Amino acid sequence: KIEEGKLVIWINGDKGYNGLAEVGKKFEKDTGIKVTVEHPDKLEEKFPQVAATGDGPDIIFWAHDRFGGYAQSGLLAEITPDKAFQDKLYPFTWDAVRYNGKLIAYPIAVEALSLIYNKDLLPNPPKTWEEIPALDKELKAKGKSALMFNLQEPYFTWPLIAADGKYDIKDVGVDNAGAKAGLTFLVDLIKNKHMNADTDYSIAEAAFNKGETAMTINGPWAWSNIDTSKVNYGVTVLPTFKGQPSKPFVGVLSAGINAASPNKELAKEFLENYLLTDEGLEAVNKDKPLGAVALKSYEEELAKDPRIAATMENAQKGEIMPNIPQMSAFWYAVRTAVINAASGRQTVDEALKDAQTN
Amino acid sequence: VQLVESGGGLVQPGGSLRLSCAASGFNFSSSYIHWVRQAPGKGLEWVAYISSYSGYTSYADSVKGRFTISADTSKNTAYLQMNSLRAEDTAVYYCARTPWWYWSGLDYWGQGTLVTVSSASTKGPSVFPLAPSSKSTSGGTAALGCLVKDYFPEPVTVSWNSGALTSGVHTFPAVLQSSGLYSLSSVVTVPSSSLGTQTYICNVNHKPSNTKVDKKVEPKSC
Amino acid sequence: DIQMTQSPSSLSASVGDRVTITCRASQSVSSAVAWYQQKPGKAPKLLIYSASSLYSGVPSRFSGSRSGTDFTLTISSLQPEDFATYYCQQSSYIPVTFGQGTKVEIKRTVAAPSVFIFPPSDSQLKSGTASVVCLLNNFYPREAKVQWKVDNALQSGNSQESVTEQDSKDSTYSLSSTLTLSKADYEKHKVYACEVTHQGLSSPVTKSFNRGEC
Ligand SMILES: OC[C@H]1O[C@H](O[C@H]2[C@H](O)[C@@H](O)[C@@H](O)O[C@@H]2CO)[C@H](O)[C@@H](O)[C@@H]1O
Repeated sequence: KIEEGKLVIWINGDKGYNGLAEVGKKFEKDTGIKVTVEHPDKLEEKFPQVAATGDGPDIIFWAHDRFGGYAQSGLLAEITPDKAFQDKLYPFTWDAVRYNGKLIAYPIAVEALSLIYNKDLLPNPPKTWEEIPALDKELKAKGKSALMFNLQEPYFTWPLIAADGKYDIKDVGVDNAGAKAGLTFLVDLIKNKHMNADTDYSIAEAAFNKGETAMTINGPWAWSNIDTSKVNYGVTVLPTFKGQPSKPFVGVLSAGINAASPNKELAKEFLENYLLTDEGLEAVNKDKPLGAVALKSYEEELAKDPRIAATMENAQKGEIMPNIPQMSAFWYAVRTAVINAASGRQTVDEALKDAQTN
Repeated sequence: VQLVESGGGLVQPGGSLRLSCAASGFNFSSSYIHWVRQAPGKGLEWVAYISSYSGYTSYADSVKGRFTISADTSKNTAYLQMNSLRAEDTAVYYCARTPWWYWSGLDYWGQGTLVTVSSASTKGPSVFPLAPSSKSTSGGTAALGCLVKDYFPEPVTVSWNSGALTSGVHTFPAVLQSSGLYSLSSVVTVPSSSLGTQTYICNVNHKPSNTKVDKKVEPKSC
Repeated sequence: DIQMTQSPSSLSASVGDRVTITCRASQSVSSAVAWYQQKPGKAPKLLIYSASSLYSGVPSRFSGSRSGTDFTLTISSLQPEDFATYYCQQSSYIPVTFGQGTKVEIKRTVAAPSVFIFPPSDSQLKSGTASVVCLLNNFYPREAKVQWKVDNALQSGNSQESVTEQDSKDSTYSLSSTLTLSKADYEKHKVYACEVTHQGLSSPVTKSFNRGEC
């Protein structure tokens, strides 16, 4: 069961959980109410498991795409911000957190992937995906590689897969010919030894932050570990594919309140009056950047950072994630397809056909 | 890329109209459809929008309770159902879109459709020649035209020689007569020495009454 | 509801001039302000979004800037084709609101009108009315004054006029005036005249006909 008279918060391990804890400390220093921030592994799969029987945190943070499935299973409290609180955020951000016409979470920030590059190895980053093989050959001759990014999570490969362009994957529309073209290009990068099928988030981060690879693909949360690393880096528009922009699926980091929480009023106070303020968001943001924040007063400041202008540019070229209850199934089918194609276990056509079936 | 409005036209006051906006060439399911209207000689007035993503809708105070905005993602079409229509709602109505991201502008706009709210009946124009003066200057320039008189509602289009003569053409804004009917003129200047030798025909279309008239304009005989 | 106030509401500037239109938001909107150009007869076209982002394809003479709650649209070098109404728009709050518009015309050297009078056609009289039409072609500035005289009597209340939009190449206006009478009243009089007064004319110009003469 959930303890009454305290707050338990789950947020992903890549996000600013220490900064959020500091917002917990301000909460407690002035209400007496203790806030515990946790970042469990696979939190987005645990939450629906534990919440279904009335367990779990009082507040969960994730991109909005999983929140629909949670709202459909009755796991999220309808939130009750008054009309004046709602006017503190950009009006469109509320749509990412509406499900069946009801508000089921607070939007925090728009996150989009960008190309991040080492300006000392690569003063002029490539404009196209297609030219990456030739660039990699050049850099390999000096003991470096062109590009490493997480190939294990389909979020990172989607921008390429989605770039070009019944064939739905779990009720998400996909351009069949375009997804084949993107994913074949990615399989060919691997066959030709420009990337490794086993690269994951840590490997790609350590290679970039150690100056071993010229480029990575990541979100705003990644920038503070690069700052620490002293790599002279830039954040820029993703490369084009077949002359078309890469199209990332864009998530809105959002905060939902557990429907089984006995602390709904406290969670609401914490969220509206401590986190969603300049001071609150600035605390989380200095730990790991949030992206383009939903709070008009604070986004107004951040938006002059060229890294954020890059984040915004890539967002304009991509597509907000659907939040249909099928999204969890959708991501798993894509993930399986990319991994099986990239390892050579299946052809592209077989992997995509399997994802499109049932 | 396009937004195509349809369904406007003359309506009785207290009456009803459904406007359609058929979309293509962008992601309709994550866009917002807005209706923005413009009354004769006035500025732009935003009236309503709908999120395709969430179905959320909202309204200007001036239309709340009479106008309903909706959208069918499966045919990429959005709608504005207008009830209890008033003289104050007479306007060209534009559909426009914004994409999902909150920092955008209204990038795509429809051509606009004119909604006229009044009890008056549709009337086709009469078309009279404005004949070139018999005193037109020798080796100089002459003017000729057509007067497109007593029609309702707007609009009327005028061409010369089926679109082949455009240079020196001016088609003036219609004026509303105290009768409640519009009148307009269209003129063109031509060389004086071509009045005996060239043909000049005005082509008038009033879509609302399905009137098309072609009128040869020539010097008057004595 | 947010009010957006543009200054000035109207301006005249020469080709090659730098033009500044400012927009002040009723309360604080955030950089969520877009500028549009609307030609008359046509849909507005987006120019600038997020206060200072140039929309794809728009000429780089257009730029947007912000200082606190004041938004500025600048045209660095005005072109004959730029005459239009420009509108700011805020999207920080729903209802979305537009500024009232700033009408930009092109300032050029004085140009005199050419004047033409047209008697009513026979086909028109055949129906009970007589419209007499006075044309003023290709002049600048817009303020021309038409005075109808019927057997030298001044006329008032029985005429209407309209003016074209500014020409995209030479920046002139044209003006049409219609004097409307009954066939019965038209037939009681002889001399129909339109007298035009304008900066480009050193004295008023009169064109006239005599009813039923040729
Ligand atoms: O890879 C599929 C995964 O993608 C997205 O998750 C992102 C998350 O949005 C970002 O905040 C950051 O954590 O990276 C995750 C990628 O590992 C979807 O939001 C998520 O539901 C989906 O499973």
